[PDB]
Amino acid sequence: IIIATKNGKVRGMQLTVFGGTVTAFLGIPYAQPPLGRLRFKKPQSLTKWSDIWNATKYANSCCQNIDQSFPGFHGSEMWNPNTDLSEDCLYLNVWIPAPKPKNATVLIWIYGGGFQTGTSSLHVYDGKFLARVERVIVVSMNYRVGALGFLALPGNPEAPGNMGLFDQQLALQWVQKNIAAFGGNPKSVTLFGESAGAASVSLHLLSPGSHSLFTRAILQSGSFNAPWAVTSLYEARNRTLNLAKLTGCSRENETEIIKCLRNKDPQEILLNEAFVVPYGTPLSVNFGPTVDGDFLTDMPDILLELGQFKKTQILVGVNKDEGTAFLVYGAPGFSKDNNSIITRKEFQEGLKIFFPGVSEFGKESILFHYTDWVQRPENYREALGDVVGDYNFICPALEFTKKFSEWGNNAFFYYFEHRSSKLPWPEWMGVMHGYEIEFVFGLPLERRDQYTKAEEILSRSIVKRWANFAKYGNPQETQNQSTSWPVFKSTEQKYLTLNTESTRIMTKLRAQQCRFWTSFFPKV
Ligand SMILES: *[C@@H]1O[C@H](CO[C@H]2O[C@@H](C)[C@@H](O)[C@@H](O)[C@@H]2O)[C@@H](O[C@@H]2O[C@H](CO)[C@@H](O)[C@H](O)[C@H]2NC(C)=O)[C@H](O)[C@H]1NC(C)=O
Ligand SMILES: *[C@@H]1O[C@H](CO[C@H]2O[C@@H](C)[C@@H](O)[C@@H](O)[C@@H]2O)[C@@H](O[C@@H]2O[C@H](CO)[C@@H](O)[C@H](O)[C@H]2NC(C)=O)[C@H](O)[C@H]1NC(C)=O
Ligand SMILES: Nc1c2c(nc3ccccc13)CCCC2
Ligand SMILES: *[C@@H]1O[C@H](CO)[C@@H](O)[C@H](O)[C@H]1NC(C)=O
Ligand SMILES: *[C@@H]1O[C@H](CO)[C@@H](O)[C@H](O)[C@H]1NC(C)=O
Ligand SMILES: *[C@@H]1O[C@H](CO)[C@@H](O)[C@H](O)[C@H]1NC(C)=O
Ligand SMILES: *[C@@H]1O[C@H](CO)[C@@H](O)[C@H](O)[C@H]1NC(C)=O
Ligand SMILES: O=CN1CCC[C@H]1C(=O)O
Ligand SMILES: [Cl-]
Ligand SMILES: [Cl-]
Repeated sequence: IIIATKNGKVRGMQLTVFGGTVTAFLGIPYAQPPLGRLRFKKPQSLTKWSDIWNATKYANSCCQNIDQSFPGFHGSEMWNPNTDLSEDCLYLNVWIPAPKPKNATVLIWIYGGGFQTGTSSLHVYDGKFLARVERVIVVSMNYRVGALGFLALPGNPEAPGNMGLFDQQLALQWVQKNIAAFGGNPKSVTLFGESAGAASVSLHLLSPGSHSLFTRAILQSGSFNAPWAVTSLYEARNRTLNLAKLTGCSRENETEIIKCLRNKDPQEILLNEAFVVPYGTPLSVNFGPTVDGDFLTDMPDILLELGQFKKTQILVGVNKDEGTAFLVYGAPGFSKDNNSIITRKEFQEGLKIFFPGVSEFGKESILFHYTDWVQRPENYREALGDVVGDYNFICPALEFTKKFSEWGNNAFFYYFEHRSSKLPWPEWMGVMHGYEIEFVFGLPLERRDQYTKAEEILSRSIVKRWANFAKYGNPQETQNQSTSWPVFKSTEQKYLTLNTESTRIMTKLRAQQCRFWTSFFPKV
């Protein structure tokens, strides 16, 4: 199977899926490899080739540091890159139903990883099931991460910032220009992503350059208003200069700094990324999105508040235990290998780990709000997880959804509370950050892979709801006497719970906690 694109022919491969066939094109280039003089610059447009490009295997993942905290452990290692690392990493993947569809809706995945890690080739992002079951087309792309993708010297096109976001945008443009050739509808494209990928999705809603490039958006566990998601101009400058110093590239002509950094091997840059800040936390994002005056024209909180974004439908949600994953990467008393019953004192030391630059009054106020118990030994353990999850993910997602819906668009919010039966992390960590993803991509539909019957059922319905949102803008499951998903409005704030047992309509998720984080805490 061979498809003619604008820049040349590509050959794909046939896959067998559920007694049917899916056609996969893995590793199509969408930009000039950003090497040599091109490192740190916006992605440059592609050449044009005369032969047939073999797209029959995942391409290189972008350069990045790897998680080495738990060698041999599937829980952490499943997120590590499964393909060679290289600066030559600007490639995308396409899954298509067989027989070739005529005008199929397109789903474009953007992975998360704190803007420092990630790759589109992970097992949990395999689009072949969505293509097989719902007959949509699935696209995913690799984008630059870390300093290589987000190094900023505002105004300087040698390193203007936001390069990884421009990588994403160029791929959306590739779909606009080429997807009809694959049987897709360029007028029916839904972006979806998780964590930093969801933050990216929300930023595409704000970038005027992305507005004509997609129809609707889905945000899983992330939004730009999260405290880790956008780096200030002040922080970005101090970090760029710190990087230059650590690598011996401190100069006076800022452009000369960039030249010096271009002569360093990727490993020396990667090695020094962790130290551009005096203290980090498990949620540190040293090189992330900035206000560059190009992709992002002003502080995004201002744009959101004043209604300056694409007017369309959104689907947003979070998991029950967003915060727990991070506790075992530094908080004292914690371990994936015991029940982590911590003391008041340990909770206090824990806040210092996650809020290192915050005043003593600020840390006390967190403790006051989360430690009025009604006693129970796991009180402090659970409080710290909730602190981390509410501050970093849930409260920002809820505030994003309210502000967005106030300008008249339909929004739908979910609360995912099912813990995978195959979860390799201990049960005290609950419904973890990142563990709805395999349900969305329909992994439990494969009966050969250890999931329960109830989980097959949950994933099937989730897959249908996501597909109906992309196609029709309304995430219902209309056939099997399902609970109707009500629109989220700023007054009533209805949301839908996703679980194996009882799907329910609820109101005002974490009302009391979020009043603390959203209204008060930004003042300390
Ligand atoms: C902006 O940058 C300076 C640079 O600090 C150094 O820190 C190293 C970890 C590394 O990045 C190196 O390249 C860089 O020169 C920060 O100054 C530091 O601030 C801390 C806390 O105030 C002091 O304890 C240190 O003495 C000082 N570092 C040294 C050794 O000079 C500064 O904090 C930072 N500003 C911020 C955080 O916005
Ligand atoms: C749960 O485990 C943590 C982590 O302890 C680590 O180190 C060894 C004790 C090893 O056997 C293994 O259990 C684990 O990887 C214990 O918390 C504390 O961890 C800090 C880390 O800085 C150490 O300073 C403490 O010494 C350690 N406590 C102890 C008992 O020494 C924690 O106590 C344990 N909690 C339980 C048993 O519920
Ligand atoms: N590295 C991780 C990522 C995610 N969840 C994780 C959970 C536990 C440990 C590492 C993780 C979800 C977003 C992508 C990366
Ligand atoms: C592409 O793959 C096919 C596999 O049959 C092969 O015939 C062709 O030569 C390949 N082109 C390359 C590797 O350049
Ligand atoms: C698909 O739908 C669009 C409207 O979005 C229509 O204009 C277009 O012609 C269709 N393409 C095909 C080939 O069906
Ligand atoms: C810095 O050096 C570059 C490259 O030689 C040059 O183009 C530019 O004019 C210089 N800028 C300043 C501020 O001196
Ligand atoms: C609807 O229910 C049937 C069984 O009655 C099941 O086979 C099918 O997968 C369900 N459809 C969805 C979208 O959940
Ligand atoms: O994985 C690492 N991090 C750090 C900040 C956000 C988070 C993520 O899952 O995208
Ligand atoms: Cl709960
Ligand atoms: Cl139901």
